[PDB]
Amino acid sequence: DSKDFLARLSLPARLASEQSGVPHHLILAQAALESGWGQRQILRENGEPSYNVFGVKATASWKGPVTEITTTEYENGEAKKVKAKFRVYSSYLEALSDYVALLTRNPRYAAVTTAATAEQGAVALQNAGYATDPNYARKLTSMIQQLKAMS
Ligand code: NA
Repeated sequence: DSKDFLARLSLPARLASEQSGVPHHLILAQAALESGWGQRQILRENGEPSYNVFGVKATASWKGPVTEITTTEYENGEAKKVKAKFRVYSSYLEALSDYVALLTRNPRYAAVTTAATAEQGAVALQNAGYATDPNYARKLTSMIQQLKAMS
């Protein structure tokens, strides 16, 4: 949505940035990229938001509410219905806090939480194997530049 995406996520991203040390525009850029500027929603079975902008799956460790999404595979001429549980967050703040908490709790991402710029962080992330793109930093860095042009 035409820069409303920032109006929605900018404050929670900043607060998570300040909690974790992860650069503000990095978080925002990852969200903007992995949700298509927020156009990809993961809604609960009743249409309500999950606020789960990174599409994080729900595990046994997750104690919160969840939503199940049904997709389909046409394999061996059979139509297999597969279900996937996603975390439901209270707010975009909980969503982004859940994300950076993970980052904080794993030394493989030390370089992100002490990065001086967003672009440095995007580089530290690529190293650590995030997204398993070896040219990940570049995808993200263009998005970051686009976020900064807006701020
Ligand atoms: Na944290």
